[PDB]
Amino acid sequence: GDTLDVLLPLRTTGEKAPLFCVHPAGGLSWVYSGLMQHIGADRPLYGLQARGLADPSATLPSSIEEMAADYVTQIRGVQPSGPYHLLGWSLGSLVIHAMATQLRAEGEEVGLLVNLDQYPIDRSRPAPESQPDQQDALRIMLDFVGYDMDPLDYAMVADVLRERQSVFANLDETAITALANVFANSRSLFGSFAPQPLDSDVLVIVAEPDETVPAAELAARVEQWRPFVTGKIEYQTVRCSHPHMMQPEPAAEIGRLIAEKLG
Amino acid sequence: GDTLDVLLPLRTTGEKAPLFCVHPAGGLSWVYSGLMQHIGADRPLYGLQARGLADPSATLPSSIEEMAADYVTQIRGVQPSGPYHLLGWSLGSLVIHAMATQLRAEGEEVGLLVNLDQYPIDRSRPAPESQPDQQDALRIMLDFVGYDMDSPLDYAMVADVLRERQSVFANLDETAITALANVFANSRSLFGSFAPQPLDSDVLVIVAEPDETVPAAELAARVEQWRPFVTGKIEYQTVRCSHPHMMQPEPAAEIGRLIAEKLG
Repeated sequence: GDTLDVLLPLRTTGEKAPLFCVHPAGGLSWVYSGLMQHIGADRPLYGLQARGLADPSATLPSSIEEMAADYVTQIRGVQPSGPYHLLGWSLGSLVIHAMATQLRAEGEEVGLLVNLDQYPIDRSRPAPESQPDQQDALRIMLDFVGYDMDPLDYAMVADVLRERQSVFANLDETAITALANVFANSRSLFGSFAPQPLDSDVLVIVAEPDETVPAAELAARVEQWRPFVTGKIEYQTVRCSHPHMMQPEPAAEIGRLIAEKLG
Repeated sequence: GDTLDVLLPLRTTGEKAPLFCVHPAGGLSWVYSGLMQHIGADRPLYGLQARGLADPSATLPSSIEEMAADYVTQIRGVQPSGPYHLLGWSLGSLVIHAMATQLRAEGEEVGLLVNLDQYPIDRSRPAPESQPDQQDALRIMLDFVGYDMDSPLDYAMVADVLRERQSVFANLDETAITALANVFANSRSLFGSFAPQPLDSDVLVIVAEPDETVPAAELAARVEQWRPFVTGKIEYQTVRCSHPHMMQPEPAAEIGRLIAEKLG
């Protein structure tokens, strides 16, 4: 049906400007359903998922700029003007940056931008730790259905998803392979994205499970975005690993922080 | 067992210098078994496969240079000196280029370099067509077992065909399928970051052009895209198949015979 469509309507009712959330490298935005309980219950929530999932024969975007233009089209279809509130995680963070710059060049107003623990890429020497990991994409998918974490493979995750959530019943080997395809493409887009300066404030959520890390280190990690952000760079830390940021407690903290900044 | 190891001994016997073949983006070098019949029966043939297949817990290389250094270690274990004959396909071509430059920086002699239809990447805007495609990696694997292509591929279907046709892929499980996807995603992230260095060697480029109406000058210019990175002779030869089908029987026969011709 509509489980894998590019624009994913997680909640359409609400009079305020929607929050648009862009997928991690895995391509699925069902994970941001963990936010609905905690953002204002009058805020619509839309997901943006990767081309190539609903239609495995679709031409995948070859740059983050092209992916961002596609998604800007989609979100302008839902919200004609007003402040655009974007949220990203991993690849989505890069995508929303591009979206935000494009929206600005169009004279549109950009509201809240929430970056879940993604930092700029050294294009001459891409650090593995700055890039998506396949096991992390599978962990994100397993968190989506509350799998108790205590080497993953696609078939096991698909079986948990089809068991667990009824709307993944018709998730077949075609869709599993399309997920792998989208992940590979998304990984090939990190090394070639050059973000442009953005005249807006950004909120960066830092995933730091180690509480022995000094606050200055979190702030310095966050200031890697300074060459591309001309506004305030605000940050907040959750005590979990990068893939676990939509588990119940970090999702609650992120959602409540978002609600208070949109209020 | 030993099906997925980094160094794959396809033929170890022979007095002549081996041919070392580096995997396409899919990570598997079994496909180059299509060459054994046609390269001299005195030539050893070794495959180089991706880290992360035999051990899904291995640290994957983060650059083509690091992958190439790993593989140079492996091939020096088989051949202590002499001319190093390298063959690559898709990602492997980039890898062998790096290997050759490293080998020449170490004062080692590089012999034949065979590039199967890979061209340099514009790192500021990587063209999709010059990059690996997942369906093409699956087609390469299906060609390996002679599947007939006049029939959207998926990993599970390919794994079942592989298990059914060649039983050294028996007990190829979901762990291994996942590891193949992982390897493919990583290899795809290695394009666009790799800056090839000038290589003072001759290279042979095999062009995959199924369209006979393409003029010969276009094939030659396509090949001369390698000129900034090759200071020697750039020779080329065309096979009448698409990129993923270059190890089917007729292109494999042409490539193997040409290689024997150049090594003889």
